[PDB]
Amino acid sequence: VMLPDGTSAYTRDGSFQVDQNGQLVTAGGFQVQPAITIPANALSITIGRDGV
Amino acid sequence: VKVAGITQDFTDGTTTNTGRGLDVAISQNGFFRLVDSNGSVFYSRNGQFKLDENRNLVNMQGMQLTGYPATGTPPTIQQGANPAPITIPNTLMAAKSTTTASMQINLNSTDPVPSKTPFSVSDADSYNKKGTVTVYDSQGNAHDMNVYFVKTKDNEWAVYTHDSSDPAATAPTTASTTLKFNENGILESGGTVNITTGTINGATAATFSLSFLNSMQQNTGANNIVATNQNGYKPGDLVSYQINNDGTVVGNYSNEQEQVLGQIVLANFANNEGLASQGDNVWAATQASGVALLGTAGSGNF
Amino acid sequence: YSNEQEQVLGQIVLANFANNEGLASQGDNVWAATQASGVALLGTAGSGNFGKLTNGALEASNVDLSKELVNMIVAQRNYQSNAQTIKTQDQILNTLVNL
Amino acid sequence: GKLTNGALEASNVDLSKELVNMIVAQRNYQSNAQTIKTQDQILNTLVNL
Amino acid sequence: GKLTNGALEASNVDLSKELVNMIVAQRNYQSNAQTIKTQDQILNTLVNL
Amino acid sequence: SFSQAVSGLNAAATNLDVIGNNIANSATYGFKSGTASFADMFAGSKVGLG
Amino acid sequence: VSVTQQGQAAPVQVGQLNLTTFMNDTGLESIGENLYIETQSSGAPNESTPGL
Repeated sequence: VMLPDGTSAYTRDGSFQVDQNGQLVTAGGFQVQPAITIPANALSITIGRDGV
Repeated sequence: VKVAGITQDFTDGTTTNTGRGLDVAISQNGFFRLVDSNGSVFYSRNGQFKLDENRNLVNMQGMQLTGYPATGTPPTIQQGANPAPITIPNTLMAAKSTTTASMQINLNSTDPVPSKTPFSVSDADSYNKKGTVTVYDSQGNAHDMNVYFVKTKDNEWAVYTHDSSDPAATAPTTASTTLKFNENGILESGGTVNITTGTINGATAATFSLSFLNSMQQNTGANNIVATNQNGYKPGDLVSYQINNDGTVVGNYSNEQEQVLGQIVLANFANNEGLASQGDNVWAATQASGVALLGTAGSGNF
Repeated sequence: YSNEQEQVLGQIVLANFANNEGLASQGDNVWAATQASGVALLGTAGSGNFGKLTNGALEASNVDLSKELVNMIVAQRNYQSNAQTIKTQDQILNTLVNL
Repeated sequence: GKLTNGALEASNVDLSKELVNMIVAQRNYQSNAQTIKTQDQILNTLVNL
Repeated sequence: GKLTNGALEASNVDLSKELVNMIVAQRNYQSNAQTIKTQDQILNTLVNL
Repeated sequence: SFSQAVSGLNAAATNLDVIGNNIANSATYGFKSGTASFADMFAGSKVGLG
Repeated sequence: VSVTQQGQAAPVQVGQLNLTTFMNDTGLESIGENLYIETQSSGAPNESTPGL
């Protein structure tokens, strides 16, 4: 997770949301380091055993 | 431990066949758009809709429903207009004069020329076919326009104009329209005719263009009219209103005329669980929710 | 009449409201117009917004016991479920009292 | 109206209409009894907490 | 009123009316007993200190 | 925290009263069936109030 | 506030019931009987209709 100051933290609890701009962020306003951008007009999000 | 903010699951519920006419449900993501008296805009998912003393689509608590306004003559939906309150007026519509009348007539190539050379309006054999066309004026009067087919020679038809609703109408004798078909009976040209009725009750006569397009004289045994259309309607009265699957509100009248009074707009947020609940089951847009991102109920993932 | 004569003593009026669900119930099977219900807007049964009548006939109660009994079971369970929330709210407070 | 000696009026009743209405009446009478039973249980849980 | 020879009159007591009235009466009594039960515990807590 | 539980009972009691009215009012020729409708309340945020 | 009367067929608008809002509600001085009186810490009230 990319902290607001600029460094990187690590978390274990996974419960994510979406910001107003479409980035996948955790509860609290912190974004994910790979910066997965969920596009608009989306029906559903699917995640397999891998990270895809 | 600190409470890190609650969240709401926005999975779709189960639809129930309540009945009624003023109740709708959304099978996927989408929120109805609501406004208060103060002008602020709220979003909700309540299907319960009712009218009020002002004949407006209002929720059960008293918030007006907003949607695409219907404007024009004839009124039509606009997808480039700002959201506006949806209203079913009780005002009666006025008559609209017929302007474009088109018919399709199938003629017989094996039809011999009628024996009587001079045209007659009081004898059926004088004309090959008779064609009654109802035309409405700007007052509502019905003009019983009669069109007569007469075949004079090979691959040639004489079309005349006659009106029955006018007691002062003059019996036609001369040729008003000449129709020539192709080698195979396909219509080529001369199918557009300007026909004007006669004034009655001090109302101006109805001027319209008569079309015989898509007509063939190939042998079909007997003359048969397969189509007849016009664009005039007498004044009507409000009877019933129905909501279709597209969100449009259509009111039925006496003359079976459909009048579109608007369609329901659906707003989809770029991110759910960012809406702040306000009193009853409505939500107000804020940060962590994005723009309204409006759209129609048909496509656009709504 | 006894002499092959027909007389008319009037016609029954019908009432349509611009907005239903505003007719406040008044004791017996009658309704009273008020706000959010529109004007009386009297009319005639002939044509328009008013339907046709039928001599020597009556309408049912539009109430079906099949749809009401099943809702009674659902409504009862929701009440008992709420009665569990208040009961567990007393015990959770009772533990905090003695402590 | 005119009379008729040696004639008498019937009871102007229909056995078929009354028999079928009997079945409907009984079910309605049992249906309300369910409301009483429901009201009994719904109040029993509250008094006993 | 007029009399009648060879007849008797019932008790004009309807079982259905009385039986349902017993159900509501019983629940009224139990509700009253709760106040005594509440009044006992509220007083028991105070004396125990 | 009885405010939410108390408000829940009133809704269910009202819902059962209307249902009891409809079943009792059967066979009444000039009668229209009724139905209740609820609506949640939110005073502030993050918590419900019944 | 409106009153439903017997022979008018419509409610009569008796009057308007506004309310006053302060910008320092915690600064009000409290007296008995659930009454607050305006003080110096609390600002001058500005009466308004509900919803505005």
